[PDB]
Amino acid sequence: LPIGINITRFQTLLAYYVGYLQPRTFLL
Amino acid sequence: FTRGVYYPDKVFRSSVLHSTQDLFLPFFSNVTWFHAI
Amino acid sequence: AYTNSFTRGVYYPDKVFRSSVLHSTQDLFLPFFSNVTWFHNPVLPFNDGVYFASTEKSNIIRGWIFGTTLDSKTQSLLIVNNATNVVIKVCEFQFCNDPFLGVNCTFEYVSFKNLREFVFKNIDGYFKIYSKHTPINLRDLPQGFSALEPLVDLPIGINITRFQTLLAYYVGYLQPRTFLLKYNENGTITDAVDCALDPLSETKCTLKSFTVEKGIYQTSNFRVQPTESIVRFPNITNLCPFGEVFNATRFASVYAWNRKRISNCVADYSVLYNSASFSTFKCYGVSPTKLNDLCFTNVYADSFVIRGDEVRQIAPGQTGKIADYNYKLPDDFTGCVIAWNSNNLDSKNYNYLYRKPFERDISTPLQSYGFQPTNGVGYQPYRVVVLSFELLHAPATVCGPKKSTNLVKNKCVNFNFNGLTGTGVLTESNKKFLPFQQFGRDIADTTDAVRDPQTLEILDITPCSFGGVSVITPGTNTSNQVAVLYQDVNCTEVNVFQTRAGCLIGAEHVNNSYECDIPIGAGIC
Amino acid sequence: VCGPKKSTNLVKNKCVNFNFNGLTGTGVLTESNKKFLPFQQFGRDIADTT
Amino acid sequence: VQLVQSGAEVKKPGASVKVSCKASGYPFTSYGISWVRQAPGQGLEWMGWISTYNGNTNYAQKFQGRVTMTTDTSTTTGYMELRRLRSDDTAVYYCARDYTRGAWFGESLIGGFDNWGQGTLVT
Amino acid sequence: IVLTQSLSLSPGERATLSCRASQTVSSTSLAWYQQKPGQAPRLLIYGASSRATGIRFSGSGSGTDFTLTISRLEPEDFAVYYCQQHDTSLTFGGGTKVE
Amino acid sequence: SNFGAISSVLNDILSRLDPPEAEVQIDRLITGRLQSLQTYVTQQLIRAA
Amino acid sequence: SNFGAISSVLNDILSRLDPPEAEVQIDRLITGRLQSLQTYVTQQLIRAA
Ligand SMILES: *[C@@H]1O[C@H](CO[C@@H]2O[C@@H](C)[C@@H](O)[C@@H](O)[C@@H]2O)[C@@H](O[C@@H]2O[C@H](CO)[C@@H](O[C@@H]3O[C@H](CO[C@H]4O[C@H](CO)[C@@H](O)[C@H](O)[C@@H]4O)[C@@H](O)[C@H](O[C@H]4O[C@H](CO)[C@@H](O)[C@H](O)[C@@H]4O)[C@@H]3O)[C@H](O)[C@H]2NC(C)=O)[C@H](O)[C@H]1NC(C)=O
Ligand SMILES: *[C@@H]1O[C@H](CO)[C@@H](O)[C@H](O)[C@H]1NC(C)=O
Ligand SMILES: *[C@@H]1O[C@H](CO)[C@@H](O)[C@H](O)[C@H]1NC(C)=O
Ligand SMILES: *[C@@H]1O[C@H](CO)[C@@H](O)[C@H](O)[C@H]1NC(C)=O
Ligand SMILES: *[C@@H]1O[C@H](CO)[C@@H](O)[C@H](O)[C@H]1NC(C)=O
Ligand SMILES: *[C@@H]1O[C@H](CO)[C@@H](O)[C@H](O)[C@H]1NC(C)=O
Ligand SMILES: *[C@@H]1O[C@H](CO)[C@@H](O)[C@H](O)[C@H]1NC(C)=O
Ligand SMILES: *[C@@H]1O[C@H](CO)[C@@H](O)[C@H](O)[C@H]1NC(C)=O
Ligand SMILES: *[C@@H]1O[C@H](CO)[C@@H](O)[C@H](O)[C@H]1NC(C)=O
Ligand SMILES: *[C@@H]1O[C@H](CO)[C@@H](O)[C@H](O)[C@H]1NC(C)=O
Ligand SMILES: *[C@@H]1O[C@H](CO)[C@@H](O)[C@H](O)[C@H]1NC(C)=O
Repeated sequence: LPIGINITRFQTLLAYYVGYLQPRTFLL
Repeated sequence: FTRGVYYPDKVFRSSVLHSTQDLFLPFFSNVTWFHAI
Repeated sequence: AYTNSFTRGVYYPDKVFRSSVLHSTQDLFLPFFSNVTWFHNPVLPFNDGVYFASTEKSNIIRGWIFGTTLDSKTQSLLIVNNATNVVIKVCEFQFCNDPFLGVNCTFEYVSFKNLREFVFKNIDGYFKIYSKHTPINLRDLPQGFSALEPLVDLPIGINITRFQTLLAYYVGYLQPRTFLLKYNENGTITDAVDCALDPLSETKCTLKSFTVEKGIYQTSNFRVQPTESIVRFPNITNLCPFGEVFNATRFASVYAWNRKRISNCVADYSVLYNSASFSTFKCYGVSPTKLNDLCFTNVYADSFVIRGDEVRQIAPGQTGKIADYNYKLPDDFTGCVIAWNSNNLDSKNYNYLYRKPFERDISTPLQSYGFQPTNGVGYQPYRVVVLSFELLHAPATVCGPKKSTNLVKNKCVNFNFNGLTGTGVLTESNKKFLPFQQFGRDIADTTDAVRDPQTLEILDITPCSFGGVSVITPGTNTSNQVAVLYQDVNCTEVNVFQTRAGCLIGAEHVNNSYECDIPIGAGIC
Repeated sequence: VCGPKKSTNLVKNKCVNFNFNGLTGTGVLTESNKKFLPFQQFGRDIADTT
Repeated sequence: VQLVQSGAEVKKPGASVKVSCKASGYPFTSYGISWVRQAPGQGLEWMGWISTYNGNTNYAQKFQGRVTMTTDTSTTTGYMELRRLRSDDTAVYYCARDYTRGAWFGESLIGGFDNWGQGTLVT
Repeated sequence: IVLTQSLSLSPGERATLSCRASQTVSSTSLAWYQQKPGQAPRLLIYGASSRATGIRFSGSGSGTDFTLTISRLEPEDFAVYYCQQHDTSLTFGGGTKVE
Repeated sequence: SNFGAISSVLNDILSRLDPPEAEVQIDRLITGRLQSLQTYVTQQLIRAA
Repeated sequence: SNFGAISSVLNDILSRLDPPEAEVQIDRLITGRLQSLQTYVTQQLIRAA
């Protein structure tokens, strides 16, 4: 989506799991 | 565990070991569990 | 009527003395054994330069005319020897329908039994004349070798596309081929090798020697050339609404720029590029004239109004009130920034407000631009449209106005798939692409296979067959016969013998074994 | 229509900075035994050297 | 570029008329179709504008609820259906190529109605 | 918005036609049309002053007061001219006849 | 590898840019690729010894 | 060595220039230093032989 919108927080709407992404190297 | 991987781009590759870097979920990371009861 | 030029048409390429040396040079020379037209007043093409030769009994040929229209419309070069005086003029001449001799000007100069050879070429406005005179006793040109020397250099600055001969003679054309020229002790050219005549000449030029020793030598690289050209874009019939971006009644302020998505269309960028209404048209990751050959996954048009002095901020690597707080571009930005003066459209006007890449923060701190019709240029409003281009990586949707063609399989073609280009053979693949994948890549980062934009099929791209070319030479001391080995290719791609090392042409296969002399490889000599 | 580029006298058997038409360099000028053709202004050694 | 319309028709009050328009010489998708009415002795009235790209249609208040506009891009045509006709509607109905509003975005443009058809007379 | 328009002149004379708006206009949304008797209207001016392709004709103005002028009338200019405003919905004036 | 070029693909540079700039982007690839061949050949000659 | 750069010291380039200009000065040092390592390694391999 071409949003141009700042996202700092989010909310889940109704089990679920939340983790965070990091700029790491992977061999695929 | 080993979840967190996605296709880094939209280019077809096969029979290859490819090194990439991006915002991926680290392996064996600590993720918060939100139940639904 | 046509004749064999043999080994004539060589001239001293410059004014440099060389002796006891074999010198390799590339210039406009008559190719050896070329096809030259034999004449007994036609107008002939000049092309890249003309080889002219005449045979005489009684001075029938008097001169030449070189130029374009040759009809009092522009300047032309007239070279005529009338009885005893050679006259050279470059006036805007009116010539006869069929000029012959009986029994505004920028330059003027005034000075079978025989063969008179000439070279006429025109480089960077300078008309160069080389010649050689020699007695003959001969229906054709005599066979033999000599080089022609420079006599005249005319600084005329005139385009020559055609010429005519004024009254037997022969006309050939010069080509940019490489020759090995043999210079003797006295600085003259005594022999020559045409490096593009045959495989033995290639060997002689490669080894820089007129006499070549027995053995196998690599001289070139053979490649199968494309025979067709394939243009593949999705057959979209929707004209792309750039007019709705550039001809809009209302533009957004810079603090709150309007991002319009452009998709599912044929993007004609010739209107935007050629239009003189724009004050600037600057592209960063692409050329403004290549936009019609390319195809993008998306095009985004960011539409807004800014003050003239700040037009320079709409670029990558910039800082300033807009670049930092209102409209920021990436440093690796790909797209084109198009802008024009809107003083007669927007000015009256304080309704234009201002304060990461493509972040649009409209939280309300803001000031207005005082746009008035009587201010200076730096204070006049400008309408800015930034066209951000998403390059092919996934199926493209916004393509230029290219006419598509049919696709030819199992042949070498020059292809274009949504801006993806190269040369190769297109065949059916056994690959399974995901819905968002248009093409794949090999380890070399080259394209492995592509998805046809009109038909949902996947084709493999196989590079056109090629390999080293080696010439098998018994040694020119015994024989001028050679055999040619095309390495690692099929004989159907190139007295023919197919072996593991490649396709050997010209050598006779013999079942008897022999001690090895000139090796080919894989057990074959 | 070009101006009169000026010349100087030529000095032999000494190390000089020379300029012959469009060709320049440093070296010692001595009489040669090289039979240049009527249209040849400059000569070369094997490795493209004046 | 040329626009062509249907011939004249006569209708009784309460009847409906379907006025067709065909066009050529340009890509259809990029321009909308404007319908303009002109009763004898009167000036021009805007009736509505339809996008040939997405079907979005704007109407003048005077005709809202009475006129339905549609397009067919496969034949390069547009149609205007006028329901519940009155004697007050005797007029020439013109079809014009419209560049005053974007076919794709619906926004106002700097332009006008350049190429007009001959006008269909409906009594 | 409502437009009001407000011609007996010989060929060769300069003509001025005008229209007034009940409300101001963006200016760039002003267009002028020419309708010959028996024919559909054609676009002459758009963008207040810009000349349409294929069109002595010139437009100008601001606010609520705009004009269309012809530097020299021709026999083919004897048509009804219309003032069109399209920034906020669309409207036309009554039209001005030139003889 | 890019070697400082906008793109690792030669055809992409040629399709996107005109010669005034395309030649610059190409020269960057030529230096890098020529250097890669020189490195390869040197290693092959030493290994061959 | 500068290798054409404004400074032989990488930290002095970074403290003086923003990326759009710093990258150019750094590339000059990278080419020189990378070339130096290639020269060093080639010499070590031949000497090792
Ligand atoms: C923004 O809108 C501009 C105006 O658009 C026009 O007016 C509006 C109200 C609508 O009616 C709209 O449909 C009209 O197009 C638009 O400017 C226009 O751009 C086109 C190009 O796409 C121009 O067409 C070319 O005209 C030249 C001749 O120009 C001369 O004569 C005219 C006479 O009226 C003068 O006004 C001019 O100043 C010049 O003196 C033709 O030679 C040319 O034909 C050749 O090129 C085409 C390809 O483009 C080939 O197919 C042909 O075979 C020829 O090789 C075109 O016909 C148009 O004249 C121009 N109009 C005006 C008033 O400037 C602008 O481009 C729009 N911006 C964007 C981004 O779309
Ligand atoms: C020149 O080409 C023609 C065919 O166009 C051929 O018949 C003729 O023999 C050729 N002449 C020479 C000298 O190759
Ligand atoms: C040759 O023609 C020139 C004019 O172009 C004339 O001046 C000259 O005298 C002529 N010479 C002879 C020998 O006829
Ligand atoms: C010479 O060229 C000028 C244009 O520079 C032209 O006006 C004149 O008529 C030409 N004269 C002749 C004799 O063609
Ligand atoms: C020769 O042709 C070129 C175009 O290819 C043109 O620019 C140049 O002015 C022409 N020169 C003459 C003397 O006609
Ligand atoms: C060079 O010229 C002389 C005459 O001055 C002649 O005797 C000699 O044979 C010539 N040599 C060559 C290689 O042509
Ligand atoms: C191309 O035309 C065919 C009909 O001949 C149609 O089915 C197909 O969807 C079209 N492709 C595109 C991209 O519009
Ligand atoms: C997003 O909001 C945070 C505050 O929660 C702010 O620190 C950050 O700079 C903002 N990002 C952008 C791009 O505006
Ligand atoms: C090979 O060269 C010599 C001269 O070195 C010559 O005498 C001999 O005849 C040549 N061989 C053949 C087969 O001509
Ligand atoms: C060469 O082409 C022939 C004919 O198609 C084929 O039978 C043969 O297997 C091919 N050989 C190679 C090595 O491709
Ligand atoms: C070699 O012998 C085979 C029979 O075993 C025959 O078919 C083939 O043609 C022979 N080749 C030559 C060059 O005589």
